[PDB]
Amino acid sequence: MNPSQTQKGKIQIQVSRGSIDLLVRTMYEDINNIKLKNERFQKKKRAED
Amino acid sequence: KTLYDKARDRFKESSKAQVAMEIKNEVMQKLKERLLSRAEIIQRRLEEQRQVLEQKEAQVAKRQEIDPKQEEEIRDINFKIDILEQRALRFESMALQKYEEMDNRLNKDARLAALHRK
Amino acid sequence: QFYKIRDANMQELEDIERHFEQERSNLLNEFKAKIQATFKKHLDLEEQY
Amino acid sequence: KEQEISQQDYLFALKSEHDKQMTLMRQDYERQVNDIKRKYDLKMQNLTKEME
Amino acid sequence: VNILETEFDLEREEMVKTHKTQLKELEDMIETVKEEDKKKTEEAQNEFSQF
Repeated sequence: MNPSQTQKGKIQIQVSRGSIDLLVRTMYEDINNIKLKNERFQKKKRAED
Repeated sequence: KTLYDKARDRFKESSKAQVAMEIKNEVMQKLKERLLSRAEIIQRRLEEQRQVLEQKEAQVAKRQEIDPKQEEEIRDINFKIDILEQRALRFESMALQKYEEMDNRLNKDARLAALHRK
Repeated sequence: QFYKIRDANMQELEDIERHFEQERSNLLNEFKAKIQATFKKHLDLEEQY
Repeated sequence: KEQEISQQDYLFALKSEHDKQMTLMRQDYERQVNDIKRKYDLKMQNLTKEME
Repeated sequence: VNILETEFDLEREEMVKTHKTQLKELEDMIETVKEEDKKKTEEAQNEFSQF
């Protein structure tokens, strides 16, 4: 048997995991940093007032 | 039955005191012949070694000056003859012991159980 | 991003299926070539008998 | 794929029955050659014998 | 992806079973031809030695 022919499952699942991780990176590259600035302003004005 | 049915049948097949004394003579004669014949083979090796050594020593005698390489060959022949002698003594010991060993391994097996009643 | 990832999933699915028929065709080629060796050699067997 | 498998099996059955056909007919022609050879053997031997 | 791997798993199972079965069944004839050859050779040998 051809080793590559008989193992479609694992290789495709690896491809799927890679796609999932690559998408996670792309979507995560542009979110959630606003909350950091908002909270840092909040706490700065806390220590200020 | 056709050849094909014959193959199928083959597949299905694959799926699922007086004479004792001469038998013992057969087996023990085979064993003693083996052991003692290898004994004479060892004797032949010993005599051939002794003849080669005597030839080499006569050759040394013919040469007025002692040839050191022939000295090395003579000492090698001496070693081989001595080792053959030691192996032959050990062969005699192990041959007697194997004669008795096979005696025990044969007399106390089922195919010669009645010998016990004798 | 949502719909771009959906489209990437479409293309990855199509590539997965394409590789599927590719492996099927290679396996069928292997089997047919193996079976095709069951030939004239044995005829030459009788030829030399 | 079932039709593909069935066609493959039918093609190999045709090829196998062709194998059997060739084997049997070649064996029968060689048996005929042997029969001719032995009939000629017997005639030659007979005639040479009474001549002897 | 799971379903698309699954049906091809079943197809691979089916083709594996098919090829294994034909390979197992088909090989039964070369033995017959070789046996015929050897038996005819021995038959031709025996009476020639007799002669």
